[PDB]
Amino acid sequence: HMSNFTGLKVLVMDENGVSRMVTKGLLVHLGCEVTTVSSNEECLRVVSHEHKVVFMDVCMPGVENYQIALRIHEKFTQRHQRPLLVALSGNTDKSTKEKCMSFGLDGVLLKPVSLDNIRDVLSDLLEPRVLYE
Amino acid sequence: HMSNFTGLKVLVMDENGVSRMVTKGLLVHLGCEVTTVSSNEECLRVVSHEHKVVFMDVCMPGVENYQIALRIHEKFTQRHQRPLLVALSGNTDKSTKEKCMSFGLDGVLLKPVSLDNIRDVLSDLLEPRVLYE
Repeated sequence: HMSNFTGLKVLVMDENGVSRMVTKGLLVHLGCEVTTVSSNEECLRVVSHEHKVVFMDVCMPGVENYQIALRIHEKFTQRHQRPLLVALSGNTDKSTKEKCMSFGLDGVLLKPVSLDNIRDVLSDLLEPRVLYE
Repeated sequence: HMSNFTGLKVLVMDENGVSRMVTKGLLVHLGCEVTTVSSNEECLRVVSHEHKVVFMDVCMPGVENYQIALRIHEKFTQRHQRPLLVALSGNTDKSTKEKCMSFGLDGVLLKPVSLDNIRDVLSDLLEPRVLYE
């Protein structure tokens, strides 16, 4: 497991201030350097290689909120690695999972979020994995 | 599942001709465009963004054969994505797994190899994955 991400450069994209604020607060308690944005256009100019992870809100109906992740893949396709994309939603049913895959999200968090679901995901995403067989 | 990788740009690095030859043959039957090399120095100059996957042999004792994967991570750290690294070994016990992780290998194949273990790995590596929670 992995309990703290002290120094983790992460970005939060959420149109809602409270949600954005809460999310930043949790990440800060875990030791993250959190940059926040509240619009897609803003997310695209701010997101840099500095950011190891981008948590984005996807609670709008359909895939309106997933487009930004595609736009984000386009951008880093400059020298540095594209950041890991994590979606923030009210569900994780097939609906959501399907969308994240086709749209490039690497992980998904169920809302409201807690240190608990945040650690697990950041741990999985950040920790070494090898597909044996 | 995923049965054919027609058009898959892959590279094979193996000092042994037969092993290198066999591996290329299997990948060609699956539809891959296989480039092969037989030395580390050679692997480093040939490996390009063209290559979506690099299968490398790691049967030397210790981690002598894993170094090339580190050297490969260094290189793409230019614009294009680093290729997925797959190790070819005679075992998959903890010994191997530990090494692949610390050295950046994304997957590992047990030798001798077969279309079977090749498909599974390429499928997992290549197919969309999302860490929900």
